[PDB]
Amino acid sequence: GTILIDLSPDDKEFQSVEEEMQSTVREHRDGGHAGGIFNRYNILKIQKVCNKKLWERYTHRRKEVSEENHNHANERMLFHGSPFVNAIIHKGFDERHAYIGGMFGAGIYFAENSSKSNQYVYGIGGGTGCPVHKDRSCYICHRQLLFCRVTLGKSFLQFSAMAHSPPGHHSVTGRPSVNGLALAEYVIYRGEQAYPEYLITYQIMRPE
Ligand SMILES: COc1ccc(-c2nc3ccccc3c(=O)[nH]2)cc1
Ligand SMILES: [Zn+2]
Repeated sequence: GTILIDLSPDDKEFQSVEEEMQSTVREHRDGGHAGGIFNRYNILKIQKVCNKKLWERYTHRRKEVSEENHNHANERMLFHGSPFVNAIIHKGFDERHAYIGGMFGAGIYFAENSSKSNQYVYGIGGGTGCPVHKDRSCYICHRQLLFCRVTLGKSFLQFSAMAHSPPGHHSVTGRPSVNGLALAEYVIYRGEQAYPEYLITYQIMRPE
């Protein structure tokens, strides 16, 4: 039941999503190994993901979490990169979309930095790169990321360099404790706590 609606580049909604994508690029400690070498993107398309059943699943869980946390869902808009982007937009997030070996346990991981999520587009560690050229820094092939509505509720704070949430919590927050420029990363342990609201198609751009 998913339909994708193209946003016009003239639409304020396109423009605000693009700005969040571009403005949250950073350099990575791997020198570009996983995600490629770039400072910015060429945004090719932004689509709204519309699915009534998946939305209702999200808002149902959101209300449950809100009621467990003094009427505060603690909702964020966060990036998600995954080889399973097509399955997610049609079927919703679930246990098959978890990062089993993640540092905060087996859960579904999201990032404030779009460039962190870009590292996962072709798999963990960038896998073998793009299917066509086997290049993790491919400047030709089209990539996709999701910009997602995520319910954090009461989040367990981990200071740092599917499973269950820690008791009495609805998510985990990975706070960077070494790299002063890194933004936070987040993990949820229930697929119903995220909705894949925007599908963004893009290329990474070669620095000049
Ligand atoms: C095996 O399938 C996987 C594995 C890892 C990820 C993933 N991990 C992240 C970790 C930190 C921040 C963002 C992300 C992120 O956006 N995606 C997605 C699918
Ligand atoms: Zn390629």
